[PDB]
Amino acid sequence: SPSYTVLGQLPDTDVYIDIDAYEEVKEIPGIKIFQINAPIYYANSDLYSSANIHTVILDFTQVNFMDSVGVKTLAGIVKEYGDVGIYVYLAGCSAQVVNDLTSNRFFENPALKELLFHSIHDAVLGSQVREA
Repeated sequence: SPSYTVLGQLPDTDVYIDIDAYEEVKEIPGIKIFQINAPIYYANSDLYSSANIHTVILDFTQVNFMDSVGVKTLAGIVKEYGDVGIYVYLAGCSAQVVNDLTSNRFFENPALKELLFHSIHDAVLGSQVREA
């Protein structure tokens, strides 16, 4: 899909890249890592289309800002996975993106600040142990 890319881990490293870019790159069981490549309502439309995972990690490294519609869309993804016990983490948001999330009430509940990680690897380590 052009709107997201599934990422895997280069074995025994903290490097995460397109699963199809290199043969030995491998997804981590229990985690889905998607890099956002277009505004989130495109990826969200893909999500709806295909619809044992404990965590979904969204890599925001390509995202430069978010609009109000995008924030509402993301808040619904996080809510709906959370309602079945699956955490959605946001990896690599810039300070501007977090400002946009904040302005659009994504953190009305401050607990949602615990979904932010600087890197994909930090989010993978953060998924190991947490309130179930």
